Amino acid sequence: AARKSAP
Amino acid sequence: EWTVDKIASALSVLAEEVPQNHSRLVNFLLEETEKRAPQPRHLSKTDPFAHMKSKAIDGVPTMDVKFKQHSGEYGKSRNSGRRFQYPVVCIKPDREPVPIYYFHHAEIRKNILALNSQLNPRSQKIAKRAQAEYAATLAPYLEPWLRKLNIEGCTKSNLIRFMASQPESDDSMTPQQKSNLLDTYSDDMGSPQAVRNASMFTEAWDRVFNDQSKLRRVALRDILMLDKNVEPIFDNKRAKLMQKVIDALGSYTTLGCLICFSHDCEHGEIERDNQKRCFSLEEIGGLMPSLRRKWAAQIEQHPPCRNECYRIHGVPPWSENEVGTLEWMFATIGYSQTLRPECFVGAILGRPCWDVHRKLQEIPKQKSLPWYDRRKKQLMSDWADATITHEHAVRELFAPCHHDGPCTAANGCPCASAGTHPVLCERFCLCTAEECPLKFTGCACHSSGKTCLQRQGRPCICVQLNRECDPTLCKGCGARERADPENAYDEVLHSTGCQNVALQRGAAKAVVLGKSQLEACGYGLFAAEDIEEGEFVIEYTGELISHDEGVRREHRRGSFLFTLLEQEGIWVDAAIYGNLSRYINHATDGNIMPKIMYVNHEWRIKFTAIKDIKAGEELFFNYGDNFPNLTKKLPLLVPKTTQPLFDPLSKVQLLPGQPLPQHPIDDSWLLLKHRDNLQDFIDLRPEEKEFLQEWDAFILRRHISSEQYLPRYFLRFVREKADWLVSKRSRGEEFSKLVATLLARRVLPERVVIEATQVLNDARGRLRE
Amino acid sequence: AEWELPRLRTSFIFQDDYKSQDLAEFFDVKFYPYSPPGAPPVFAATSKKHAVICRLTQTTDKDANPCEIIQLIRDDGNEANCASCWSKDPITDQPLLCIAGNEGNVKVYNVTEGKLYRTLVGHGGGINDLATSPANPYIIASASDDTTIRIWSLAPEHEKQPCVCILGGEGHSYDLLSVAFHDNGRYVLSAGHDQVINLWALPEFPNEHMEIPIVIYYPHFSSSEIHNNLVDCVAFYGDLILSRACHEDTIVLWRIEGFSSDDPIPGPLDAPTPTDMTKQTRSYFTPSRPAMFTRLAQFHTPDCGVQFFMRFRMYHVPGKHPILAFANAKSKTFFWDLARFGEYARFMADLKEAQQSYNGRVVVVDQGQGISLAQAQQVHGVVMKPAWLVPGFSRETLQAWADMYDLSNPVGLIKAHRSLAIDGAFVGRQVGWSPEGEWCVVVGNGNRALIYQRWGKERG
Ligand SMILES: CCCc1cc(C)[nH]c(=O)c1CNC(=O)c1cc(-c2ccnc(N3CCN(C)CC3)c2)cc2c1cnn2C(C)C
Ligand SMILES: [Zn+2]
Ligand SMILES: [Zn+2]
Ligand SMILES: [Zn+2]
Ligand SMILES: [Zn+2]
Ligand SMILES: [Zn+2]
Ligand SMILES: [Zn+2]
Ligand SMILES: [Zn+2]
Ligand SMILES: [Zn+2]
Repeated sequence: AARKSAP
Repeated sequence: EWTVDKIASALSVLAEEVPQNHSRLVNFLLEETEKRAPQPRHLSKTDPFAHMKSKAIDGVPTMDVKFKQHSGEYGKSRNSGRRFQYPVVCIKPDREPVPIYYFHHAEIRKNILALNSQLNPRSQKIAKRAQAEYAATLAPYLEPWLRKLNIEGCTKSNLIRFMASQPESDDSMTPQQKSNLLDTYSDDMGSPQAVRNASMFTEAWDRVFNDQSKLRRVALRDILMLDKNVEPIFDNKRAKLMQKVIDALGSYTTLGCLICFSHDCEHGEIERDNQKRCFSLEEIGGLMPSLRRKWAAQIEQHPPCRNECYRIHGVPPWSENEVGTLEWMFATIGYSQTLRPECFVGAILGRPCWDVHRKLQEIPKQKSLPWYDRRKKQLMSDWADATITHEHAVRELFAPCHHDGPCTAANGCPCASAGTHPVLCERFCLCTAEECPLKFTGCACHSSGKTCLQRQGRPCICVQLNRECDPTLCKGCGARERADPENAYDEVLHSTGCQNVALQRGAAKAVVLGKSQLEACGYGLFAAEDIEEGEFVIEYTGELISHDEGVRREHRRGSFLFTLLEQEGIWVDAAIYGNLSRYINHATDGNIMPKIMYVNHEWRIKFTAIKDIKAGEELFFNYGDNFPNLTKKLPLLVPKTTQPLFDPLSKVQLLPGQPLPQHPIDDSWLLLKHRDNLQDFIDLRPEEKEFLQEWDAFILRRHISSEQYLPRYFLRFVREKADWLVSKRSRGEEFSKLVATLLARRVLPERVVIEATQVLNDARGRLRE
Repeated sequence: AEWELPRLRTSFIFQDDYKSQDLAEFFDVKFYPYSPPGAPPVFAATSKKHAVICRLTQTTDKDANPCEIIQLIRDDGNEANCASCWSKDPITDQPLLCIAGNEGNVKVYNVTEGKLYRTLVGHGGGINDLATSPANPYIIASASDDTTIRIWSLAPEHEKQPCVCILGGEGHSYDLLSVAFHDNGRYVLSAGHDQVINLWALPEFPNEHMEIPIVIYYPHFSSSEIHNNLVDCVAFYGDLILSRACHEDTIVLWRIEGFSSDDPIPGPLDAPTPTDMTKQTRSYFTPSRPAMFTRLAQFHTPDCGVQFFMRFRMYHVPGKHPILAFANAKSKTFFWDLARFGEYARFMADLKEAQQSYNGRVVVVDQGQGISLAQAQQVHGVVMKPAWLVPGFSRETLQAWADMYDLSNPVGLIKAHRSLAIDGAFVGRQVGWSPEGEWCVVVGNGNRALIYQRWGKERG
C-alpha cells in the first residue's frame, strides 16, 4: 500500500 | 532462397537501428529544449527583500532553528551546529472554507444517459501496456524493413492474409470479421514460394521479437492489427421499390428518436458493452408498419410554387441520387391530396418543378374493458387492481406494440400481456384509439379555473395514473399551451387550466444553496420565495444509470442513487450532473415530497410542497427507501437567513437582499459529446454525419418530449439553416430523408413541408447572386 | 565551470511545529522568481504551520552561514499546509506568498509587511499543490482533494470574484496531487491518485469582472497509461513531459505526439470526449508511431519504496545546463545534467569514427587542460574526452558510462550523475533552485532543509 507520511 | 534462420538473422541486424534512432531522437529533443529555455519575466526593477535583515534574536512567540555548515566532497560537518531563536509573525485568515464536496457539480436541464464505466489482473494490465508500447515502436519499421529485404510475397498485405488464415484467428477473430478482411484482402497469397516466404517471415519475426521469456515482446499479428485498414474491421461502433426506400432512410429510421427527434440523445437503452438501442422507428418495426398505416389512413379519406411550377407548366441528365430522392419523397408523401413530391423535390434538388414532374411520369370489434372507458376518459371500479399502468416501480419497459392484430395476449401484444397486468397502449403504439380498448386518450378536464389537480366531481385520469398531461391528447385543460416551455413564465396562463404539466413547463421555484442548519450536514437548499402547499418545487435530475453501474460507482467512491424505475433497474445519480435538488437534506418530517411521474414516455422525479414554506426556510424531504445501498442488497432576492448562502459556481457568499443569481444552463460540453458520438460511427458517410450533427445540435437544445412542438421547431430550423442547406447538394438530400422519415411517421404536418418548399426556393434564388 | 554540480553546503532543522516530537515536515520550497538579476536569492520553506523565508548569500568563509532567516510566518488558523507559490501585489509590486492546506483555502500573505493580503475560498477539500503561471504572475492554479483544479486571478478587475476557471468534468475522479503550467501560461498539467495525467488548454480570461468562472469539462490530452500507479509530480520541460509515480523509482520523460507550443492554442470544443469507455488515452493532438504518446527516457531514483508526495525540480535557464534534481526516501539527493547526454553521444561518435578510420588505433585526450585538438595532434602527427567521464577503455567503464549517459532505451534506467548521501533518515518532499542556479535546496521530513551550492566563493 502507498504511504504519504514519513516512515 | 530464404530460411527462417536467414530471415531472423537479417531482422536482428535491421533491429539495431531502433535504439540508435531512439538515442538520436531523445538527444535531438533534449537539444531543442535546452535552446528554447524561457527568459524570466515580470522581474521587479528593485529587490523587494533588500531592506530586510535576519530576525535572529540577540511575550512574542518564538521558534528555534539549528544550522550546520558543510564542506568537502562528502558533506562533512564543520561542527555540531549553532542554534538561534526567531520571533514568529502570526497571521489569521479572514474567511472560513465553504462546506466540503467532491467533484465539480454541473447543472443539467434534463436527465442524461450515462455509458457503463470500467473499474480500473494487475500483472496482465502492466504487461499488455508494455507490449503495446513496444508494438507502437516497431510498427513504423515493418514496411521499410520489408522493402529492404525485398522477399517475394513478404508484403504487408500478404502478411495480413497469412495471419487471417492461421488457427490463432479463430480465437482472435469472428465470422463477418473474416468477411470484412477477405473483402479488402481476399485469400490468394500468390505463388507457392510467396506463401512459404510469408510463413517463414512470420515465424522469424515472432522468434526475434516475441520471445516468451521477455515482458516487452510483440507478435507480428499485434503489429498487423494496428494497420489502418485492419483496425476498423475490429471496431463495433456501427449504427445499422420499397426496399430501395427502406435502405435509403435507414440511418434516420435507426437513430431518429421518437421522443425528442434527435439522432444522438438521452433516450434509448445502453447495453453492457455500451452499444445503444435507440428509441427508434426500428424498435417499432422500421419504416413499413408505420408507413402502411399512413397509406391506409389516407385511402380512407395551396398556391403553386415559385420554381416554374408543374401546375402551370408540365434538361441535365438525372443522377442516381436525384432519382432516389424523388422515389422516397414520393413513397413517404404517399396518397396525399394537398402535397405532392414535385414542388418539394424541386426545391431539394436544384431543378424546376416541371422537370421533376416530367421525370416523375417518365377492424375487429373489441369489447371495451370494464375498468377504463377511453371515450369518457375515465377509470372505473377495481381499476387499481386490474392494471399496473400507474405503478412505475413494477413496470418493465418494452417496445411500443407494433403487431398487426388486436392488442391481446393471443397476438403477442406486450402492453396487454408482457407484465403481471395489462398496461394501457401509449402514443407510440401503432394501434389507434378507435381500434384498441387499451389506448390511452388523455384526460377530460376543462375549467375556467385550475384543473387536473390531485384533490379535485370527476378526477383527472392523468393524475390518477401518476402521469403528466399530454400536450396533444389532453385538449380540454390547456396543456397544449401550459406544457410549452416558451410560456413557462406566463403567470396569468398558469393561474388557470392544467396544473399537471409542471415538469414539462420546466419552471422551478426560486431556491438558493447554503450551509444546512443540521449539524453533521454540509450543504442544504433554501427557499428563495414563498411556496404554497401543493406547488411543484423542483425536479431531481442526474445521470441515468443501470444497476451494475450503480454498484461500480458505490465501489469506486469508497453514494446516493435515486431509484427511478425499480423493476426495470434505472437509478438517477446527481453526484456530478444534476441540479440544486441534489443538496436537499433528509428529515423524517419533510416539507416537500418526491414523486415518480410518467411524462410523455419519460420517467422523471418531481418534488411537491407538503407544507407552506416561506422564503429563507430550508427544504427537507424524507429519504425513505428512495436511496438503496445496491451493493448491500446484492424580483427574486437572496433571502435573509441565519445560514451562509453561496453561488453554486463561484461559491461566493451571497448577501441578503441582493438579486438572486440565476445562471443560464451551459450545455456546450453536452452538445459536443453527442456530436462526437455520431462522428464515431464507422458506417455513416461524412455527408450523413454533417447533416445529422447540424440537425441534432439544433434540436437537442429544444428538449422536445412532445410531437406537438416539433412542427414549430422544424420550421425554425429550415429558416435558420436555409442558406446552409442549399449551399451543398448532399445537405439538401439528407434533409429530404429526415423529412421523408417524419412524414412517414405522420408527425410532420403537410403544411410545413409546403412552407419549407418556399423557404428553400427563396434561399436558392437569393444565392443566385 | 559550466559542468560543475552542487555539493552540500548548509543544512538546518526547524523546530518541530506539529506536536509526538518529530513528525513535522517541510512539504514545499520555492525561490522568489521576480527579483532583479543578480539580487540575493530568497526562498520560502513551507512546514505544516509555518512559512520560513531565507536569503542566501555566498561566503568566502567556509565556516560562515550563508543562510539568514528574514521572515517567519505562522498560519494562526487550524489548517495544516503543504503547498506554496509566489505572486505579486498588482498595485505595489510587493512579493506575495500563497500557502494552501487541508482546509482547502489559499492564504495569500504580504510577506515583507507580515500581514494577510487575502484568502481564496471555494475548494471542497484540501489543496495539495499550487503553481503560478509563468506568463502572468497574478494567475495561480490550485489542485484539490475535491478532484478539481481552480484557476485564480489576483488582478484588480477580479477582486470580487477571483476564481476565473474551474477544470472539472470527468477528467479526474480522485484527489489531485500535482498541477503545473506550461511556459506559455495556457496549458496546464494535472495528476493524482486516479493515475491520470491530464493536459488542459486555458482560454483567455477577460480583463473585467467575472460573475462565474469559466468551466472546462474536457482536457485536450488524457492518459492513465504512462504510469501504473498514483502520479504525484508532473511538469513541462519545454514541450516535453516529466512525471513520476509511486512504487516505480523513476522519473519518466515522455512526449505527447503532435503537441507543440508553436501551434495555435485549441479552444474547448476541440477537446476529445469519452465516446469509448475502454480507451485509457485520448488526445486532440494526434497527427511515426501510431500511439498518442512516446516514452523517451527514465531517470532512475532508487529507494522511494512506497513513499509518495515527493517532487523533483528542473533548473532550465538560457545559457546554462539544464539540471534535474530529486531526493528519494532513503537519504539521497540525485542530480542529472542533461547537457552531459549530448556531449557523451558526441564523444562516443568521435570515438567510433576514428576507430574505423585508423583500425582501432586512436588516442584519447581529456578536455579542460591546456591542450587543444591541435597541440595533441602536433605530437603524433586523437579523440577529445570530457573530463567528467571517468574510468582503450574497460568494459566495466563503458558500462558505467552508458548507465549514466546512454539514451537509447526508453525503458532503461539512467543512473544519477551525482548522488549525495544525507546523514540521518530523510525523505525528500521538494526541490528548489535559485535564479542563477548556484543554490539548490531540498526540504523534507523532520523539518529539515538541505542547502547545496556550486560556483562558491570559499577560499581557505
Ligand atoms: C452530490 C451531492 C452533494 C451534497 C448533498 C447534500 C444533501 N449535502 C452536501 O453537503 C453535499 C456536498 N457533499 C459532497 O459532494 C460529498 C461529501 C463527502 C464528505 C463530507 C464530509 N466529510 C467527509 N470525509 C471525512 C474525512 N475523510 C478522510 C474523507 C471525507 C466526506 C463525501 C462525498 C461527497 C460526494 N461523494 N463522496 C464520496 C462517496 C466520494
Ligand atoms: Zn431522444
Ligand atoms: Zn411546383
Ligand atoms: Zn398491442
Ligand atoms: Zn400497445
Ligand atoms: Zn393497443
Ligand atoms: Zn386532467
Ligand atoms: Zn391530462
Ligand atoms: Zn391537464
